[PDB]
Amino acid sequence: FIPCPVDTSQVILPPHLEKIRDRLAENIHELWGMNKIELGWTFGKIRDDNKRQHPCLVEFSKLPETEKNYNLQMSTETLKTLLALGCHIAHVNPAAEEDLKKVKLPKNYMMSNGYKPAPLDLSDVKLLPPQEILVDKLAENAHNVWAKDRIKQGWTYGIQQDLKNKRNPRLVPYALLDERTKKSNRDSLREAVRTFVGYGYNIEPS
Repeated sequence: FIPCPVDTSQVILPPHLEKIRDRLAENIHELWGMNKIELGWTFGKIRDDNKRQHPCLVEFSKLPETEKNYNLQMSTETLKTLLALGCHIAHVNPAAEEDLKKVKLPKNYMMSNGYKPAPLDLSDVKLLPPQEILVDKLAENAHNVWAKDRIKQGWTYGIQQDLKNKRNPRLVPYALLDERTKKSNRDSLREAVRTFVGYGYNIEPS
């Protein structure tokens, strides 16, 4: 009895948002790597879950084509969702990108491949109240997107136990979701909106 997500099928990403979509996908990967490393994950030729090695702890260009199409897609779907909800996105700050800097991480983050994540320094960016509302909307809708896929793939609500045989206790309406599970992907969609403001774009609600 989970809601339906918003329709982004007939939404075409306007070519003036192609660049910023590539920026978000780049930073999404940088944030992913930093978080993995801070959980102790190292690089390995192949991913071992006991050894905490992963092949994707690598520079973005060298990322396999399968993953880049998943990074760019999730970023493209974020933008497509913003358009469908009634938001208007415009570039209002050519100057602002020049004021953008990547964080310099210490040496312990660098791996054997020589890759060191360099995420954007978005601490100075502070969101506006209606923008912070918009981050909740994208979070709730990303959930309905995710739940729609898993249900189509044959997943059901399972009790608090999580079962590989296609049962997940997170398959509940969003209002019923645990507050701890909300923050994980809500903090990830909050940095995405900061990237837009950071590159000088303005996300105006409806």
